[PDB]
Amino acid sequence: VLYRAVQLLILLYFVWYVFIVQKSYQESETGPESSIITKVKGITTSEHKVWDVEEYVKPPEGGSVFSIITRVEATHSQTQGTCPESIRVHNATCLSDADCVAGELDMLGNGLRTGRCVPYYQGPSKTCEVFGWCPVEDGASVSQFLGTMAPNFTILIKNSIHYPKFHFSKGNIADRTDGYLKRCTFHEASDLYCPIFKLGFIVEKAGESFTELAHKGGVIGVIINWDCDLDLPASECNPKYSFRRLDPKHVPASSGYNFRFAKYYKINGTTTRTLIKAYGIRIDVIVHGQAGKFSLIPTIINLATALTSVGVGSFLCDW
Amino acid sequence: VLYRAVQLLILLYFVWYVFIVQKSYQESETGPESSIITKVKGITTSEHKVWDVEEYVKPPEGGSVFSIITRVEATHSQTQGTCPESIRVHNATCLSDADCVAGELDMLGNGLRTGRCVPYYQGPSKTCEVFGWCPVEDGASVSQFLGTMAPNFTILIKNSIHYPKFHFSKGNIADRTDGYLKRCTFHEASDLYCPIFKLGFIVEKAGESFTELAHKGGVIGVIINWDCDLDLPASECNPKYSFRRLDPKHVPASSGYNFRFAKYYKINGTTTRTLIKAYGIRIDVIVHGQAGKFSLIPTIINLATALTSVGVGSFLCDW
Amino acid sequence: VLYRAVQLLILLYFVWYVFIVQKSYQESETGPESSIITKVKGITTSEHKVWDVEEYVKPPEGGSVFSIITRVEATHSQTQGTCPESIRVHNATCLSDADCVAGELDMLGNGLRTGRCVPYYQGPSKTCEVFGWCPVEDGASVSQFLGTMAPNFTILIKNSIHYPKFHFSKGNIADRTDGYLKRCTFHEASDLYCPIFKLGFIVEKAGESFTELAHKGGVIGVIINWDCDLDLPASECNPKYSFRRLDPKHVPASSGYNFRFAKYYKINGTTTRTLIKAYGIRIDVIVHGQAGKFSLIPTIINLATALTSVGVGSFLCDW
Ligand SMILES: Nc1ncnc2c1ncn2[C@@H]1O[C@H](COP(=O)(O)OP(=O)(O)OP(=O)(O)O)[C@@H](O)[C@H]1O
Ligand SMILES: Nc1ncnc2c1ncn2[C@@H]1O[C@H](COP(=O)(O)OP(=O)(O)OP(=O)(O)O)[C@@H](O)[C@H]1O
Ligand SMILES: Nc1ncnc2c1ncn2[C@@H]1O[C@H](COP(=O)(O)OP(=O)(O)OP(=O)(O)O)[C@@H](O)[C@H]1O
Ligand SMILES: *[C@@H]1O[C@H](CO)[C@@H](O)[C@H](O)[C@H]1NC(C)=O
Ligand SMILES: *[C@@H]1O[C@H](CO)[C@@H](O)[C@H](O)[C@H]1NC(C)=O
Ligand SMILES: *[C@@H]1O[C@H](CO)[C@@H](O)[C@H](O)[C@H]1NC(C)=O
Ligand SMILES: *[C@@H]1O[C@H](CO)[C@@H](O)[C@H](O)[C@H]1NC(C)=O
Ligand SMILES: *[C@@H]1O[C@H](CO)[C@@H](O)[C@H](O)[C@H]1NC(C)=O
Ligand SMILES: *[C@@H]1O[C@H](CO)[C@@H](O)[C@H](O)[C@H]1NC(C)=O
Repeated sequence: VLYRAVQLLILLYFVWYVFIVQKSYQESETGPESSIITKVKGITTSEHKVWDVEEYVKPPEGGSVFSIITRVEATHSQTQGTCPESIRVHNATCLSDADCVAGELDMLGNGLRTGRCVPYYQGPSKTCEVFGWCPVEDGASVSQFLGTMAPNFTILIKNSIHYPKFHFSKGNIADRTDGYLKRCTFHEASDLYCPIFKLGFIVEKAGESFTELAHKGGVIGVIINWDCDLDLPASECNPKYSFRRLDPKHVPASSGYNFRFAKYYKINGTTTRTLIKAYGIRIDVIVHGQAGKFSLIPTIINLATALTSVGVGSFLCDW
Repeated sequence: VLYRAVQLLILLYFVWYVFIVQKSYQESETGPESSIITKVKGITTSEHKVWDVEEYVKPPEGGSVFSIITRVEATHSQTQGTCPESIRVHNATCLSDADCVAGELDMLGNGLRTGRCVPYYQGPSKTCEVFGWCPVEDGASVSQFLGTMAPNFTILIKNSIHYPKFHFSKGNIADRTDGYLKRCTFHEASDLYCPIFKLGFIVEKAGESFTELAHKGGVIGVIINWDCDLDLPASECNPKYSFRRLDPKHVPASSGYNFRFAKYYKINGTTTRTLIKAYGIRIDVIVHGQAGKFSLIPTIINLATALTSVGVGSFLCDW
Repeated sequence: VLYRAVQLLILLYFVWYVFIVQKSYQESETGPESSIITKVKGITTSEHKVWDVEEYVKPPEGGSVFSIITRVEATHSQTQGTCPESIRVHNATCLSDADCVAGELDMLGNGLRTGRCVPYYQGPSKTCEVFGWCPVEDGASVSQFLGTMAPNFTILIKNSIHYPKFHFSKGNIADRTDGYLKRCTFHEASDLYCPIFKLGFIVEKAGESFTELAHKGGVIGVIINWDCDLDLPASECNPKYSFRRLDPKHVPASSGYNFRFAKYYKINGTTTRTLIKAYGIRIDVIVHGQAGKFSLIPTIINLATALTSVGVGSFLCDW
């Protein structure tokens, strides 16, 4: 009697919870192979200047990680030569030539001290003279904002995962002969397979301000989750998109994202460059995937564990 | 009697299957630390032009992901200025100046509309005038094929994995004083430790056409699997190379791989650029590794589980 | 009696080892989401030349993988044209025009053979003439060492991990209003949250020589481990930094790390370039993370397994 009832209870528990909920009856491959091919579109304008994708999207190869430049501090006509050192560099400020010694090379400085003391770019102060790429950015840079139309920029993310154990492959764009991808807007439900995202949409879904992230910069992750149950039709294994900032926002020291790159020229045989400090939004496309398909081995093993505890549950009910 | 036979059967099952097949007696580290150092070699020629690795391999730092450019659509002598808008842009075509309004900036366009209507690059049509990088690519581009000798290109992939738990490190190139790496060709068996692959070989092993992948572009994965059994000599833990396309081929919208980059110049003090749209093959080197080494803890734990079910198997044989 | 003692022993074993040591009572997420924002600082000087971060740090976007150039072999004034082929290329050396045939394009060569035989850059030898980027590097390159002050370079690594299951996020820089990050030096204990590392410090902690790694090049991994116990205060989940070389050092063929990039100019309307072969140290920032937080489900399941073997341990003590 109670032995039979205990049998029924222990069985029901095992069957239902373990198999139907923990999916103990399926072999699982956590971590697929993914390809991410990103393409940004959108043009923005500064003072008498039109910026295109080639200028703000760095790197340009169209991969999982890329930065959209929203603000630049550019120093033009830089050449090897002597110029006053940045006033922000330690021991820069000087009152006479005796206050600067020749040959010091601060790692945080902008060149090799010449031993002299020259007037600063903006008087009346004076700073130690250095040899290097001149003029220095902190005395000759001009700032441009090119993120006025960045929220209207778009980012097509092409993702294709693979499960080698299960030989399953699925992408995030459907095979449609119509011009869907040319006239579609991503939606979690209606347009899940239109992976074209507005930058403003991504920023909002991450709960951030576009003014703050366009001024200081930062990193937003585009997370794609493929939680696939391969015992069901492939129409069931769809992408899940999540947008969240990956860099700190409450920490003033670690908040922001900027980098420096230069464009090199040759004017009258002399190598000149334009140094650009770029504050922008780094977009990181993170792809997570877990797939499970029914296999007889896990089934038999976990059924054996189920019968095993059924037994002990019965013998303790006696004991 | 039958209790003894049941004991023998249950034991044999546990010992053989669990330990000898599931490797329950080994602690396993899934996912090593890998370094991938790729170097492409090969020169290809266009009309009165020889292309080298620096031109087609982008990025050039020699990492796990890189693109080999097989076809380019290059627009030369681009400068900020006014030019007819691409006829492919919406609302571009115009019949009089009244049909174009000043100040509109389409994100999918190529600049800021001037309010005028000018003759197109190829008559007799007319398109709205825009300010931006001019002339636009869709009216001044010239196409070059530089993949004629890409199948003969070679890709040296240097891989070195590490298992921190097991303090095991192995690379895919052997310590040989002879000039093996200068005269060797990869083979799955005879030359497994000559990781120099022809691009045509990679493309064929992926089951793709080099004409199709040289015209549209795409992504091929070079997957290296290190399934190491560290209870055996290190000579046993070798790489396994797999080649397969990672981007869709049956989906016209998501099929292909292209990117745009530019070369910037300064002619008479004016910043001019050459815009290049590059169709190429992206090579992705994916490294998978699983290692196991015998440990006493898993051994004792799984032996305890083995004896545990031996028991229940015996008590149910009674019951 | 002995049944009671056996009960006590089996229980103590299960409780202590399994829960208190194996953490069977916690759900665990292996592998977080991490953002790495690297910024190198430091200037180095060659013969009448000051190198800055923009010149040696490639790529410059500030990511997990980047290379610091310590030595360059630069070939200047390269243009499409005819020049002697490198003597190191097979079948290059020639004694008369009949020894070179027109049209051959060696993949390991530097251009298309013209059919002629011209004097080499350094006599008295002669080599087959080729068309391509000329002059070739092996006959016109000049070597510069720019790693004299690389050990004094610094690398700020900003890391922020996330556990989506546990909704936990922590970074490696603390929220301090003082100028700590401007005056701090990393220390495993006192300054764990000052993620600014000297390159020499990284190289030493990897057990390498800076002379050897500055001459040949190589790859050093900066591994950050976040082993977090989320049942404890967040002040307990701190980073663990490990430095180790990822590329082989005992294998002459696979030892080193170099890449080629070029700077393109236009002199008198002709596209000229400077080809640079860069030997440098590739810094790879690898982030590992494992987190566990107490959950009732694993607790009940593993407690059931504990009682299960307690039983069998008891029935075998009888049997
Ligand atoms: N960032 C984007 N926003 C909106 N639409 C895009 C974006 N990137 C690409 N597309 C469109 O979606 C399709 C996929 O782009 P893809 O690069 O594969 O083809 P394409 O037509 O060669 O690209 P392009 O638009 O540069 O010519 C193309 O039709 C393209 O116009
Ligand atoms: N893509 C490739 N195909 C064939 N052989 C290669 C390739 N890349 C490198 N090698 C050869 O294999 C060895 C490894 O190249 P590595 O870059 O480590 O040394 P290297 O001699 O300095 O390279 P390089 O050939 O540019 O001088 C070198 O001898 C090089 O000639
Ligand atoms: N490699 C480095 N070595 C030492 N200090 C650094 C390094 N990189 C950045 N810092 C300092 O630590 C802080 C973090 O740098 P971050 O780029 O976030 O801000 P920043 O002040 O805009 O950088 P920058 O120093 O280029 O102006 C800044 O105060 C910066 O001066
Ligand atoms: C440079 O800085 C140090 C430390 O503050 C200071 O002692 C020294 O006097 C400074 N240099 C000169 C020439 O004043
Ligand atoms: C995109 O542009 C429209 C105007 O065409 C504007 O209303 C909208 O706010 C823009 N998107 C932003 C800024 O999020
Ligand atoms: C621009 O496109 C819209 C939508 O097709 C159309 O209504 C409008 O008339 C077009 N512009 C002009 C000036 O025709
Ligand atoms: C490589 O070149 C040879 C001729 O030297 C040619 O026969 C072969 O087909 C090429 N490889 C390709 C195109 O796969
Ligand atoms: C080119 O190399 C091959 C192989 O060594 C050799 O047989 C041939 O004679 C060489 N070319 C000439 C013209 O000598
Ligand atoms: C950094 O510079 C100091 C001198 O200012 C020198 O003593 C030290 O050795 C350098 N770091 C190196 C080379 O590791």
